[PDB]
Amino acid sequence: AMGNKIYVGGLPTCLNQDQVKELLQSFGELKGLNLVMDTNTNLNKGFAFFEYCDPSVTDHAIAGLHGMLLGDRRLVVQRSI
Repeated sequence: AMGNKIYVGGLPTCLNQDQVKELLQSFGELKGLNLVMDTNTNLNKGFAFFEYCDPSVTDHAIAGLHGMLLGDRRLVVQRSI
């Protein structure tokens, strides 16, 4: 039982996953980030899926990360579907 994948539905198309990953890593060590991108435009779909190195960070991360990002743009963070 090692599956604590997180969903962020607040990806700005103005930035790349490298930017968001760094924001996600603010809560803990990132183990993997899947930015769902539109291969036609090379832009983000507006959401991504990630997971920390530690499974316990997940619950702690969502708690603060849900609604955290500079400006009007924000991250909708929750357990991934």
